[PDB]
Amino acid sequence: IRLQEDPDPEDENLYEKNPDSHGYDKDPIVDLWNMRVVFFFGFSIVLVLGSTFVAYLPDYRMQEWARREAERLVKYREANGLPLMESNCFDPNKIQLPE
Amino acid sequence: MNPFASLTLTTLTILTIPIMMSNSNIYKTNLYPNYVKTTVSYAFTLSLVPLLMFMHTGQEMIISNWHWMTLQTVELSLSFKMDYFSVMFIPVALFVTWSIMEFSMWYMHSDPFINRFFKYLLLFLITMMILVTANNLFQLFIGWEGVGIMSFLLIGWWHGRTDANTAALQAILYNRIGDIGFVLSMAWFLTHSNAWDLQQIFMLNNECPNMPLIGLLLAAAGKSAQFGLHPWLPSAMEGPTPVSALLHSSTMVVAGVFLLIRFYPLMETNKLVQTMTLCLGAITTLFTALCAITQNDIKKIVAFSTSSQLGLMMVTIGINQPHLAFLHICMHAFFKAMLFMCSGSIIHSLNDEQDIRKMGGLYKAMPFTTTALIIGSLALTGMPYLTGFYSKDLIIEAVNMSYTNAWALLMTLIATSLTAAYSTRIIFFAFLGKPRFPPLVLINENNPLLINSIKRLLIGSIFAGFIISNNIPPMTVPNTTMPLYMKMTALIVTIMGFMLALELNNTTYYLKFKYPSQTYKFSNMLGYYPSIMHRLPTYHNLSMSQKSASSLLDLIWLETILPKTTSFIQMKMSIMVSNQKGLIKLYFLSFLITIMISMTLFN
Amino acid sequence: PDSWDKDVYPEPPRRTPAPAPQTSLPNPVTYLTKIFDLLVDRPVTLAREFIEQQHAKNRYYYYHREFRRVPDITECEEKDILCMFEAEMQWRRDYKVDQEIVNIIQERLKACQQREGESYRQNCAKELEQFTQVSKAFQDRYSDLGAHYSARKCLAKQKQRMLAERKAAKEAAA
Amino acid sequence: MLKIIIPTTMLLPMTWMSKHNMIWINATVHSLLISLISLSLLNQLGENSLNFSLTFFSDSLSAPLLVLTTWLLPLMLMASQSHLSKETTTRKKLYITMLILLQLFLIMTFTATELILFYILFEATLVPTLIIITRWGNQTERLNAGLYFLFYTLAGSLPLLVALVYIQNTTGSLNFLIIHYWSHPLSNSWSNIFMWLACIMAFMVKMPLYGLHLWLPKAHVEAPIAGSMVLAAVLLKLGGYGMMRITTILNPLTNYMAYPFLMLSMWGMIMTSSICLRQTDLKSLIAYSSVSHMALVIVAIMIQTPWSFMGATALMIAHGLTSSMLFCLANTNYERVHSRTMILARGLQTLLPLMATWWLVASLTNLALPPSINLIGELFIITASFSWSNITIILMGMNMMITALYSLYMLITTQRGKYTHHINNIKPSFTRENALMALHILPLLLLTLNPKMILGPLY
Amino acid sequence: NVLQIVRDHWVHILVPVGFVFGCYLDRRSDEKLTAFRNKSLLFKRELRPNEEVTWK
Ligand SMILES: CCCCCCCCCCCCCCCCCC(=O)OC[C@H](COP(=O)([O-])OCC(O)COP(=O)([O-])OC[C@@H](COC(=O)CCCCCCCCCCCCCCCCC)OC(=O)CCCCCCCCCCCCCCCCC)OC(=O)CCCCCCCCCCCCCCCCC
Ligand SMILES: CCCCCCCCCCCCCCCCCC(=O)OC[C@H](COP(=O)([O-])OCC(O)COP(=O)([O-])OC[C@@H](COC(=O)CCCCCCCCCCCCCCCCC)OC(=O)CCCCCCCCCCCCCCCCC)OC(=O)CCCCCCCCCCCCCCCCC
Ligand SMILES: CCCCCCCCCCCCCCCCCC(=O)OC[C@H](COP(=O)([O-])OCC(O)COP(=O)([O-])OC[C@@H](COC(=O)CCCCCCCCCCCCCCCCC)OC(=O)CCCCCCCCCCCCCCCCC)OC(=O)CCCCCCCCCCCCCCCCC
Ligand SMILES: CCCCCCCCCCCCCCCCCC(=O)OC[C@H](COP(=O)([O-])OCC[N+](C)(C)C)OC(=O)CCCCCCCCCCCCCCCCC
Ligand SMILES: CCCCCCCCCCCCCCCCC[C@@H](O)O[C@H](CO[C@H](O)CCCCCCCCCCCCCCC)COP(=O)(O)OCC[N+](C)(C)C
Ligand SMILES: CCCCCCCC/C=C\CCCCCCCC(=O)OC[C@H](COP(=O)(O)OCCN)OC(=O)CCCCCCC/C=C/CCCCCCCC
Repeated sequence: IRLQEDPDPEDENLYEKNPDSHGYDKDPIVDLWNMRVVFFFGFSIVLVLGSTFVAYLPDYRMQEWARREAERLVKYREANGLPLMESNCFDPNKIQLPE
Repeated sequence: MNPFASLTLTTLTILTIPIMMSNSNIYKTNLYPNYVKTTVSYAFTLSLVPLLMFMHTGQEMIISNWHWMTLQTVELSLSFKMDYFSVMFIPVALFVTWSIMEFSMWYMHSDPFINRFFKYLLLFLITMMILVTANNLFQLFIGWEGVGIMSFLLIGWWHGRTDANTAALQAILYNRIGDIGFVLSMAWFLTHSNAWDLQQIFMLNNECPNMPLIGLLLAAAGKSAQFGLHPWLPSAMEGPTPVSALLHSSTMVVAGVFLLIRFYPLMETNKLVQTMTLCLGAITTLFTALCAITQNDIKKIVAFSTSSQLGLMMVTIGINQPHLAFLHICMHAFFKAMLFMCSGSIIHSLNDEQDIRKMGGLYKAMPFTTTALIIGSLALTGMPYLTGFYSKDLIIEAVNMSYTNAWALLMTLIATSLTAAYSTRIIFFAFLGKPRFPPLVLINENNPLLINSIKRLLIGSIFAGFIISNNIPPMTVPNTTMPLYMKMTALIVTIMGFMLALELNNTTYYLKFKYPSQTYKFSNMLGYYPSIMHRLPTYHNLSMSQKSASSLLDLIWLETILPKTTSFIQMKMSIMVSNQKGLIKLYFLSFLITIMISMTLFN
Repeated sequence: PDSWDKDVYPEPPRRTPAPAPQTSLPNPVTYLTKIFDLLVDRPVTLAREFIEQQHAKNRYYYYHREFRRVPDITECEEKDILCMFEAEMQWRRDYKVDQEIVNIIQERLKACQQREGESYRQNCAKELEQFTQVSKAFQDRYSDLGAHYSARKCLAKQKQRMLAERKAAKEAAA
Repeated sequence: MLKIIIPTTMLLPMTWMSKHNMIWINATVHSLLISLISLSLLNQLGENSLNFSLTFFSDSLSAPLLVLTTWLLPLMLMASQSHLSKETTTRKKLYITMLILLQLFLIMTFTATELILFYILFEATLVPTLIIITRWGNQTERLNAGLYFLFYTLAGSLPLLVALVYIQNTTGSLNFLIIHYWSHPLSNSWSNIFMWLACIMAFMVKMPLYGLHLWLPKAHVEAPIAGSMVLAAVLLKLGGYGMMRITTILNPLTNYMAYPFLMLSMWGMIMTSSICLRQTDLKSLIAYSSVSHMALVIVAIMIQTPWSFMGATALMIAHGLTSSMLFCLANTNYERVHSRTMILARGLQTLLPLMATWWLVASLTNLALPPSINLIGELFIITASFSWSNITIILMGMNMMITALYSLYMLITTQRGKYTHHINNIKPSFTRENALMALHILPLLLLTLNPKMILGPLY
Repeated sequence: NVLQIVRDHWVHILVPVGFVFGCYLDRRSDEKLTAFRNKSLLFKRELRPNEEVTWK
């Protein structure tokens, strides 16, 4: 041997001292409460509440607004015989091309 | 509202219900198999109702109930296509699944995870219904991959069996090449048509091109086990017999044929893809029947029969007859499911024996399964008024009377003869003659579950063809006028196959021994396709994956170019800089050189 | 139903033929429709009547947001960040509205295909030409701008199109 | 963003002031609360970004990445408390401090509105990661892995700093909004080519590009479980976020300069999948799978179309979740048998059934199974590549086949077959490990339910 | 006793008060960017009789 070194310790099993262990801590009470807070907060609060919050987020992306605007535009343009999609994005009168 | 949409969606939903209950005390009890079977029965009746509604006025609808997401100008929504194909195939699939679930309740009685088995069967049924009712390519792909992965899970039912695991992965590999074709088709359709839904695809593709249609053909070949991608279907006989009976043979392998049928407008528009489909189907049916006529494993014989019938369906699509292919799908579902159930009954009664060389005497030993298998084999070969006559006979008539490939027509006729041949082989080696099984006779087919399931699938194999054929609207012009010999072609070749196979089988009794022929070795060893093409390309791919990629490039050359060479150069320069003796004479001479250089070369 | 606008989403009048039975046999479809109406339609209609009664007691309204027009990128001076920002936002909103117009026309096309059924190739020719025109205009406007599209890039594309058209007109008039 | 930034800097003193047995409980609970608060950033706009102040802003690209970072912190705490039982209180608190510092740097990185502040934070993430690897890794090779990781990243990123200060001198600003509104075409010249190279090479090394990827197996295999989780799920995505952001100023030169990188990405995607097929180590298999998926994301960014960016965002989020889960599963196996070899422990389905279910679900998401967001992103990238050219479909299909092959190979090897006879210490799965897997996998399926939340700004 | 719980669980208010302080600083940052309040061409309107500013 080249050193005064400790032997490699045996692996510690959490189920030996505490058969009904959750794997969080050596102390039974701390282990139980760690399980409880993780399950409650994570699953209940974050999963359920965040999923329902995201489901009912207000329509700030303007999908339904854009659909209603498109319906108004289509109704007006087909009533008057105009093309449904304008051929140009901008006004050629406003655009000044080089000679 | 009319009850059409409500009843179709109700069938699908009540199919999904017992999966929700798979986390309850009922799932922990032994009533779960019966619960799932009862659910499938009720779904079958509720699906019968809209079939009657369609059979009266030809009512069809699409239901885009839920909008999923809008990719700018592309809208993906959850849509269902309740048309002729869906409303006819759903009741047939539910009927077959109900019978199979009862037979599995008897057959898997000693399985520790029979409840998981039934949950997996119901999940496969759900995915297959999604595939069939899907109205857009994305939902169709969901069902596609769902049935693929459920097939994977059910083939490897016994996880300790290395052969089962290899078979499962093999099925995944071949269906994944099919999925390559499917994704190519999806990308083309979106890019060139701005849609994944069948309505816009059909409206915009007045002439569909080779690239999307060949993508669809490749996907169908992969999913339906056509030639080149065939070996996974016979190898999928590792799973329990109910899995082979329901999933592969009857309802899942018809996925590719169903895909090609659903795109019959585009298929009509194109012609080269029609020729390719016809030729692929012809070679598939011939090759698989030829492999079947010499197998000694009953499940393998039935699996090759399934592949041959799928080849016949692909031939039918290639002659521009999509509705005949659908009719054959239904009839084949009936009698092939019954044949697999009878095979499973024989296997169970003989202590998990699957070798026809060890079966024998079962004609009198097992009366009801004998008569059921005889009726099924007659229906398979096209007895003049059973369920297989109303599809196979019309298919053969249409093939003979079309502007077809001569070689495809010849191969189709030879395959019909070989079908009669291997059906004869099964009957002759399993039921006729003296026994060959071990002396402890445990034969007992008197279970009401087995008898009732086979009985239900046996009535359909006799009368369902007549009923369905007479209740569907005429969707094709018939072949009213044709020569008498051409009219009787199917019967003549079927009887010739019966007679030749019977003579060859009777020759086995003679006290004469002869070594096998090259043709026998080719047919028995599956044409050597699994050997060569499961050892050579896999070996080369796995050798390249290590010798070239992992070792030569990652561990050797990519490491040498940047980090090893740079580190070596820096270490060498560090040694050069720091290797000094600390002699003031030396580095003051260096100072002198530096001063002279700075004075001269800097101006 | 007053839920949507029949002009925006048209449907042809529905011609349903009257039944003309020629048999003494009872109609299972009719019997099952009667059973369905008795067992399902009546309970669901009662439930909806109760819910709609509860809704009418708590009536409240929501409005559709109105955006006024602002000067566009053509009028905005070079590197005038505020006018450029307003013009870019307006162009983005117009891009969204155009996308939804194309979606409406596609919905018309799909519905007509399914409705006509076996004679869709002839009966849906009006919807196919309308979709062709709308899609061609939309493509010419926003075809190849890229992931980082902007009102300046679309203006450059339109200026290029105008130059090409002017050159073609000059060559034709030559 | 301060309502999310300050609670992290308050996680720090709370961690150092809590009792010796309450550190894990406090850190986990308040990390979950901060994740819930950060969920409010998903309410984005259709026109522009959320410009909180002069220093921070949020977008449809930043918000899912922030949510993923904040959600990943408590999972890392759970895995860490698994493997750090015998440590001293001070060293446990130092480990938690490194994790909190990394999260704070990542938050400010995704929300920084200037390219120079973004550079400072995205380079600041190196120190906690290097300390975690080279201090709490198990094997000898953690030191060499840390050296490789550090020097690859810095060699990539120093020319980026030079290019950024040059662009600030040239145009007057490095603000993302200003450089977006005042962008000009990049003419085809050698100077512009080397500017393009500086920027893109920084982020390609961070990605990594195939051929610049060896640091990734070295670091991901040799890091502790929390280090592996954050390296794969979030730190690989700094390259994608940076490449998406900085390509505003690199057009039209990106049309001509992307050929070498597209070729490297496609062929190396094939090559890394094939490597995965023949790996004797489980952690290395997961690392090379990460390389393949990031190659696909690089292809998406380089072809640079509205459909490719959405697929890139979806694939980045999905890969983060899936790879983190796979690393956690492999780590549970390692904590059983104390070896990373894949064929040592077999029959784990008949020894641990629920863990077999978790393995099945993680491997089903790793390969693109519809309708998972993994498949959604992969399919959008494939469609955009098909519009780019029609042989990209050939390469993409080959990659999908090989991905399914190696994923199911890993599942069958570890879980199926017969158990090793002499491994007699496979204790039943802990509630902590089961909950870790559930918290990895449920958000993925919910994201499948609502997919517009992870499709980026181009949606 | 009760004191020990406060002696031990006084660290559970740090993250909540950090959230509150961050919200306050967000409001302060917003109140310095009020140079175009009720001045954008798209959103400029008349003030209501009982309001001083359009947004805070
Ligand atoms: C096991 C089940 C779950 C399975 C999945 C599990 C995994 C996922 C979980 C969820 C994850 C996401 C979480 C999201 C949270 C937010 C929830 C949300 O947004 O919900 C959306 C949505 C709510 O929308 P909303 O915007 O809130 O309301 C819009 C309207 O205002 C509404 O209109 P209204 O004003 O008319 O309202 C009607 C009212 C009243 O309804 C009725 O009246 C209907 C019933 C009528 C009955 C009529 C008969 C009554 C009896 C007879 C009475 C008379 C006497 C007669 C006697 C006769 C005797 C014979 O009902 C409601 O309002 C119910 C709303 C939904 C409640 C449930 C929400 C649960 C959320 C829980 C979240 C928890 C966290 C999740 C994640 C956790 C981690 C996993 O709810 C649903 O979507 C629920 C289901 C919708 C109906 C059924 C649809 C069937 C579709 C069939 C398709 C078949 C396909 C088959 C394919 C496969 C086979 C091929
Ligand atoms: C590169 C070429 C590519 C060709 C592509 C096209 C392929 C077409 C295939 C056609 C069908 C071939 C059937 C035989 C192949 C398999 C042989 C085998 O191993 O069987 C064992 C297998 C029993 O297995 P096992 O009990 O284990 O026996 C083991 C023993 O060691 C016993 O083992 P073994 O090996 O000693 O027994 C075989 C032996 C005895 O088996 C037979 O003879 C089989 C029956 C042949 C019938 C041929 C037609 C006869 C006439 C039919 C009626 C039409 C004429 C007109 C009648 C009147 C009409 C009004 O036969 C031979 O050795 C001679 C060759 C057999 C045919 C070869 C066909 C060409 C491919 C090979 C070319 C090179 C061969 C070189 C020689 C071999 C190497 C040295 O046999 C059966 O189960 C019976 C199957 C054969 C009869 C099926 C029904 C008839 C088939 C269709 C005929 C045409 C009907 C009408 C069609 C429609 C017309 C419009
Ligand atoms: C505020 C919380 C912290 C936030 C940090 C943020 C950055 C701040 C930087 C400066 C921090 C101040 C200086 C702290 C020096 C601490 C030295 C020490 O002994 O620490 C252990 C000491 C307790 O242990 P001890 O009894 O002294 O026994 C020591 C024995 O060695 C025990 O025996 P042993 O053998 O078990 O211990 C061995 C251990 C002993 O080693 C140590 O303790 C050394 C700790 C690191 C050295 C200091 C580095 C300073 C330079 C700046 C970077 C710091 C980042 C990490 C900060 C760690 C803070 C402890 O060494 C090792 O295990 C070797 C590990 C080697 C790798 C890790 C060390 C380097 C980490 C830093 C590099 C990464 C920087 C990344 C770049 C970004 C920087 C922001 O911890 C403390 O006293 C905690 C300090 C903070 C207390 C709370 C203060 C706030 C109170 C509430 C305020 C409320 C405000 C109002 C709120 C509104 C509501 C009312
Ligand atoms: C009109 C202009 C020209 C059109 C050319 C059209 C070419 C069509 C054929 C392309 C085939 C490409 C290869 C894919 C497989 C066959 C697909 C197909 O259906 O082809 C049509 C052909 C038949 O179509 P065909 O030849 O009639 O094509 C139409 C011909 N013209 C143009 C005249 C109209 O299909 C078959 O014959 C089935 C063959 C299946 C082969 C499966 C692989 C086996 C390989 C064996 C050899 C190598 C050793 C083992 C390797 C095993 C595999 C790893
Ligand atoms: C025993 C179990 C058997 C299996 C059962 C499960 C399998 C069945 C799954 C299929 C059934 C799905 C049920 C669907 C019910 C409808 C609810 C759903 O559709 O709503 C979704 C809502 O989206 C979901 O909320 C998804 C939320 C995504 C998760 C949010 C994050 C959760 C916190 C965790 C952080 C993780 C961060 C990871 C990176 C971001 C989709 O949006 P939408 O239907 O139109 O909303 C309706 C409300 N409207 C009308 C007002 C609009
Ligand atoms: C398009 C993408 C590329 C398509 C071609 C890919 C060819 C190579 C595929 C990858 C190589 C496989 C790498 C490692 C996989 C593992 C190998 C393995 O598990 O073993 C083989 C495994 C099991 O072996 P068994 O024989 O069942 O053993 C029985 C036990 N007593 O089975 C397999 O996976 C064999 C797969 C071989 C692939 C070759 C098939 C290629 C066929 C392509 C023809 C296409 C024609 C389609 C017609 C289209 C009509 C338009």
